[PDB]
Amino acid sequence: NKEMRNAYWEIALLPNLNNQQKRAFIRSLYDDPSQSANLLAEAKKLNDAQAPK
Amino acid sequence: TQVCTGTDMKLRLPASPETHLDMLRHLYQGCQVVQGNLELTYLPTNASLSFLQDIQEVQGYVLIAHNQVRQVPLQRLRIVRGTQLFEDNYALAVLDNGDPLSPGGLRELQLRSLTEILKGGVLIQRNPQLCYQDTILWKDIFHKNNQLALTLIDTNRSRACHPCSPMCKGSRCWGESSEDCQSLTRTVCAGGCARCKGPLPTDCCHEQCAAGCTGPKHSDCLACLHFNHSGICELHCPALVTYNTDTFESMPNPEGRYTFGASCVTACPYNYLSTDVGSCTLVCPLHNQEVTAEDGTQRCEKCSKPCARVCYGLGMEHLREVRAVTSANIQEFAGCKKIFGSLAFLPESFDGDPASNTAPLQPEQLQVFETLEEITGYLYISAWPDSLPDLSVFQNLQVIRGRILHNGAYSLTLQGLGISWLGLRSLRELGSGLALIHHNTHLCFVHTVPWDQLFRNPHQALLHTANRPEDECVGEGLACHQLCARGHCWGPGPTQCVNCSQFLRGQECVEECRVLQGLPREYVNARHCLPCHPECQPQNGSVTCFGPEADQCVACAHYKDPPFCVARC
Ligand SMILES: *[C@@H]1O[C@H](CO)[C@@H](O[C@@H]2O[C@H](CO)[C@@H](O)[C@H](O)[C@H]2NC(C)=O)[C@H](O)[C@H]1NC(C)=O
Ligand SMILES: *[C@@H]1O[C@H](CO)[C@@H](O)[C@H](O)[C@H]1NC(C)=O
Ligand SMILES: *[C@@H]1O[C@H](CO)[C@@H](O)[C@H](O)[C@H]1NC(C)=O
Repeated sequence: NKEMRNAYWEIALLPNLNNQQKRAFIRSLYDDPSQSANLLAEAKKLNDAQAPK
Repeated sequence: TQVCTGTDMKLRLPASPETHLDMLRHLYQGCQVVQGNLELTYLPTNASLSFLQDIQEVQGYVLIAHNQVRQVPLQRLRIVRGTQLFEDNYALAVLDNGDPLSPGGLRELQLRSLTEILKGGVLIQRNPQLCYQDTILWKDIFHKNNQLALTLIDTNRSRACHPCSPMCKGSRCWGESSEDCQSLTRTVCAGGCARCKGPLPTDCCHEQCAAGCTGPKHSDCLACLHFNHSGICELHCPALVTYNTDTFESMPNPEGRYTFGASCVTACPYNYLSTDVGSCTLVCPLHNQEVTAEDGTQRCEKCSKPCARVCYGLGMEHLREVRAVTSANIQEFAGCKKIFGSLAFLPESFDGDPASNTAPLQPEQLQVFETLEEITGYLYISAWPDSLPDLSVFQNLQVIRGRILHNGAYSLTLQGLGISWLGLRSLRELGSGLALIHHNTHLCFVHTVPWDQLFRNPHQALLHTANRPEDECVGEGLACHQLCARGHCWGPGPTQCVNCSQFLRGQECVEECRVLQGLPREYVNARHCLPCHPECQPQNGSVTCFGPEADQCVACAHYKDPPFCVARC
């Protein structure tokens, strides 16, 4: 249960994702919580890809 | 219910004009006694207002302002007590009812039953079509101590008035019709009488009567000056406890009553607290502590050890004056289970204020409320960080009591938000007050919430407009999960159901537990999947374990130290 609420905050706080992306991830998370690890990495990879340069 | 709470928005324009009329209807439908103020403002010309016809008493003041309608059906209104006054002056304020440059505007007041105003004055201004107000003898309606109440009365009109029916005692009426003659009650009495029904001495009302009567008994009053003890008007309610002289102890009075508004009462109504001092209140006094009875009843009682620290919300204690939740006060809620007061999130909450240098509140900071379970007041959200798709920070919030209401009307309000769902998945009660959810463009899952189940009295309702269209939400798969009983949920996926259809694994609603198959094997209990002990040996087609412990396995994966399974001997 704590697994979920962490992932939520994790995604919400990533500096380089815009809100739309953050929603997509959070939504998919709420749809299937077991994917939190997969979605979490997915979101971090894109966050780093969009890092300001 | 004969009793209802009024409002408190005065001349402010309605938050939701599309729902305003409907709101009023839910508020005053069949209501007879208005705890607080009866505010009737911005009513459009053809508006049906018959829901007001039962009202006899208004505790507060009456405000009839900025209306287009031609009449307000208040013929039964008998007494306004003036517990609060509009602008601390007026018990009755009739302002600005007339077209803003066939014609609209109030035409007659028609308050033919209005014979007692305990406290406060009268203000009647800028009503182009209004007649007969200059005609009324106000000092008769005013209570004896009220003679001097101030009375500011504009007369400019845009039409000539017909004369008061020849039938009227003076030439004094509340309108054209002959039913509309002001009945005089205080000024026309034999001897120094308070109130009377006629010129004769035996027509004088009882000392406890308020507007008038139909007989000399305290059972014959048109209103109670002090308290309504089951038809009888009285100075006090029969006290809760009697001292016995033949035993020198105080055994409770079986006749004991509680003072509710202006009526004596057996027990307090639903959302109210019962005090030692014998009253029903929405707040405990100093040194007094809120205690839930084993049933559900709430009570105030004296603290044995000086009362323990407690979280105060906006509108309370040192936050009495404070308008919103900000970076300056967010900490005061750190790990509170219960907030005595309310919470508001306004734009200024989220874009800070350099003038005070208060920093903009940061999304992560909202995590202090993750433990919150109860709010005694209200919850008002007109701004929410766009990076959060729902209100899950309030995931564990169970009750909003509504003992204090935003604008004296609303216990829960969400407007202009941009959240996609709610996520208030523990919310099971709105103690009192109306709910309002509107102008949230992306908001789904409003229809899927059983508002019905959350309310507690029949003057409550959910007003809503301008959210995300419902069939747009379904197109996007934003509806309740397969597994949510009766199709109620707070949002998307299987962690959002109100009641789960099959079984729960923690918070997640799931079809089958893992009894016969699945990585970590489970036993079942009260519809909850729970894990077999790590030392248990998984089974093919048969059951794996019968409970949490090591003695409950069907086989061990390591070593048996009877009756347990270990990794030891
Ligand atoms: C005081 O309370 C009594 C009883 O609680 C009120 O009497 C009720 O009045 C309503 C409408 O006015 C009737 O429909 C009920 O049938 C009455 N109930 C009973 C038990 O008689 C009474 O009107 C209240 N106010 C005053 C001034 O007496
Ligand atoms: C009802 O209100 C409308 C709109 O203001 C007005 O045009 C119309 O005359 C009214 N109808 C009746 C039947 O009174
Ligand atoms: C059950 O069968 C599986 C796979 O066919 C096997 O790996 C396992 O050893 C068996 N377990 C028991 C308790 O017989």
